[PDB]
Amino acid sequence: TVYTFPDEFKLGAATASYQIEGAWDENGKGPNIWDTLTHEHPDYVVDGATGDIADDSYHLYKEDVKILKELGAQVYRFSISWARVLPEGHDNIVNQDGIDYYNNLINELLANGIEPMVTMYHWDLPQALQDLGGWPNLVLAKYSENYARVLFKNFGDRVKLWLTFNDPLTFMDGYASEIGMAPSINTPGIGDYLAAHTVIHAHARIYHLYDQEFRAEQGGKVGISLNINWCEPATNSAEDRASCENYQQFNLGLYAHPIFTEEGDYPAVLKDRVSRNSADEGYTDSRLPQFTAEEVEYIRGTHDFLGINFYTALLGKSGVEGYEPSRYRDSGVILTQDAAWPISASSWLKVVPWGFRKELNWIKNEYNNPPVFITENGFSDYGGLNDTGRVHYYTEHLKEMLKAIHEDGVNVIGYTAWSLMDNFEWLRGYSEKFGIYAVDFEDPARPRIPKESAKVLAEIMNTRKIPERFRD
Ligand SMILES: OC[C@H]1O[C@@H](OCCN2CCN(CCCN3c4ccccc4C=Cc4ccccc43)CC2)[C@H](O)[C@@H](O)[C@@H]1O
Ligand SMILES: C1=Cc2ccccc2Nc2ccccc21
Ligand SMILES: [Cl-]
Ligand SMILES: [Cl-]
Ligand code: NA
Repeated sequence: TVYTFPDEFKLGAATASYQIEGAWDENGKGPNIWDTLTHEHPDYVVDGATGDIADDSYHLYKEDVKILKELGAQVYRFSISWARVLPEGHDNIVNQDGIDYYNNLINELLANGIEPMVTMYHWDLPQALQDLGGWPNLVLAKYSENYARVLFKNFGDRVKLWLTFNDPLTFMDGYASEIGMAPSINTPGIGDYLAAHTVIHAHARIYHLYDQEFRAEQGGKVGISLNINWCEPATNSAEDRASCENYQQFNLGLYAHPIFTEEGDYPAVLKDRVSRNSADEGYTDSRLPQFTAEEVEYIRGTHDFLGINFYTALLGKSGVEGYEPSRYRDSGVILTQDAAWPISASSWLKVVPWGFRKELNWIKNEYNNPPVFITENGFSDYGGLNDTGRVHYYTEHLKEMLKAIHEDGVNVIGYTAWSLMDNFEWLRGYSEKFGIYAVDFEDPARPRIPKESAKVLAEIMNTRKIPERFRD
């Protein structure tokens, strides 16, 4: 039983637009902040790589569907490129080519028995909106509503699973470093919090829009995908446990407390630590923006499920470190990783499968067991088809998730592996491989070929259980 997926549980794979599509300026698509980063700052990216072509999924989407069908995916999670649909960011111009592309992909999926799950925003802000300041500028919340209206109107007759945002915890960091994630702006501890505030407002507007203009007719579900690492106390002390709770609240709670709790608002520890630090540093005003009571009420409850992106764990101990100002410093935890944990091709990603179970329990207890869809989980190597590390990563994480479901009563409702194929890995370019299908980026045809992990995942999806040879 503990090794069998619940009957209604949905299994599949995931991608993101800038990581796979290419066709960056084709057929009316406008420029986004990743076009800007990779074109103007190739020194920020391994090998000076760009997403100009990537997997060429703009042209090769039928090949993506073919491999999803081979895999036996029930659901395909992909994102829509805002600037492909609204090249100016604002909703004055709708690019028919973009509408046609996503309709073509959606229709191809449905014709092959695969359910689309659509992420509205996976990091590729139109440059015209970044030029207003991007996410720190609250005017983007209304622009995001207008973008979502276009998506619901055009695609919502066939798409019933939506994520507003993918991982704002990471993309807010684009406002916390001059050399980091797009748009690579150095306002740590100030502009990143403003970005979060706008994103939360935007999410809430999109959810209310769906309620008001679309839900009765379309009958779908709207969530948000949040990334979170497990944070294990470095020692069993109360003080180290406190630091791990700080981590959860500063990383997951930042977004989930306003939306998924009955109280709403930011977590108290976030408000209080930033208020105190801001006062101590001489600011008249806290660096953390505030919600009014009306806004707290508007934002809370804006969810039909919680998307979780889970990759790894950290150790947390009591203390403070980091630059002043920064969210890491504000969070009041000292973070490390255990040298004993298996490594990957990514410095940040260690293999800690039991952390996944711990995290799912933390979520269950904090948010009253919301339906959880695992929207990303995966592993990096530098290449190769005999990807035993990736196979072990998946089988262990799926086992731990299944224990969370069956032994712990966590309401996990689906899982999409990250990623369907090797793709443009942001600042890491093509140097880190997260796919279950390999892609030859030196071959203009970009063939997708299955790794051992794709074969094992196909076996899991077909049999609906963990094969015996991978059990404890
Ligand atoms: O990357 C795979 C997938 O990630 C996913 O983000 C979700 C996963 N992202 C979240 C953002 N994350 C940043 C991690 C910070 N990182 C460092 C920060 C600053 C300096 C140096 C560092 C080096 C090592 C570190 C060690 C310990 C902690 C943090 C470290 C990369 C993984 C994403 O949604 C997919 O699009 C993507 O393909
Ligand atoms: C991020 C900020 C830090 C600031 C100050 C002390 C320790 C830090 N932790 C880090 C270790 C390695 C890379 C980046 C880090
Ligand atoms: Cl201990
Ligand atoms: Cl066997
Ligand atoms: Na339209």
